[PDB]
Amino acid sequence: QLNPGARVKVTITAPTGYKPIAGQKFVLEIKPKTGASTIVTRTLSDGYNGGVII
Amino acid sequence: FSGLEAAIVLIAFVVVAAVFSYVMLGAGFFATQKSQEVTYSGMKQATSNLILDGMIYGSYSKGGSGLAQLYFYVKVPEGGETQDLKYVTYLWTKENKAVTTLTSITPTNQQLNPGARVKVTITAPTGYKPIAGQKFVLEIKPKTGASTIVTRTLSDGYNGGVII
Amino acid sequence: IYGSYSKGGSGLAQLYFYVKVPEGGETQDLKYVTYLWTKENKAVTTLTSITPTNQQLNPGARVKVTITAPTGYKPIAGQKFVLEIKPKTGASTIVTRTLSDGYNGGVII
Repeated sequence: QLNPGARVKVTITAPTGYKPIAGQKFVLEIKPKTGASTIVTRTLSDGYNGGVII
Repeated sequence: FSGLEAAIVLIAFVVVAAVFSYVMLGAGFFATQKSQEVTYSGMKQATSNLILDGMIYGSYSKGGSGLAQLYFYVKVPEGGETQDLKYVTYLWTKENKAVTTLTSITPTNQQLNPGARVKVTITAPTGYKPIAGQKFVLEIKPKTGASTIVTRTLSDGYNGGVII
Repeated sequence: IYGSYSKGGSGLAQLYFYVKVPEGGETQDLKYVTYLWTKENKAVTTLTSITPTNQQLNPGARVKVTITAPTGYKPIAGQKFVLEIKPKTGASTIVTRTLSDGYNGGVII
């Protein structure tokens, strides 16, 4: 659980077919129970040996 | 007239409010999360720029058709974003001919970390090999970045080598 | 913006310019992009003959668009032309150029 005004490191592993590669955009919809649902779309620069997604 | 029924409605006013509230937040996060993406891409658009580094050398043949190979280093600014040459396209011209995009490049498949360089080798297509005194242009078009152009004219002279 | 040009011909014939989408942009359909054209303050005519007539661009990609100016509108050296690029659902550009009086062809500076 998260008390309000706290954070946690979420770690996602993409399923076998869905692992995105450099230059391929992915979307992640975060759906808390009883709450507004976000979405964060990113596209890996074609580049990106890893690390921060700008 | 009883407030009992007013309650029935008061639910409805609250519920549609909560639903609108619910969606507007969702509409809003997406608004924000979109507003973030364009910004990240926006900086990435400017900073992903790629650059020709230093002189443009070339191989040349008198008995051949002309300038054949062309050598120019290409780099990324130290503060730049990493690149993929696979997606960089090299447009070419010989003396106000039409354009043809250019097929045969040595680093066909490699990446550049920002603040690094590579020796690009262009071979001009059959008709477009420039000869001494004929200007050529080379537009270097990194994916997602400012596109350069380097125009040169071979001095009428030039058995080969550095293009001044 | 590059172009093919002919002295003995009427003038600038083909025109070549790459068109792209920003990396953060939305994908596009060139089938629905319309290219409006002008030769030296003539009226407008929308432009029919384009090489990529039917293809899409993923955002953060490009394509070589090839315009042929209609019979009357082929510009000649020293004559300015405008090209308005109008993607469906998006901000519409315009690129005005004037061929230097000169220009046997090639790149339009």
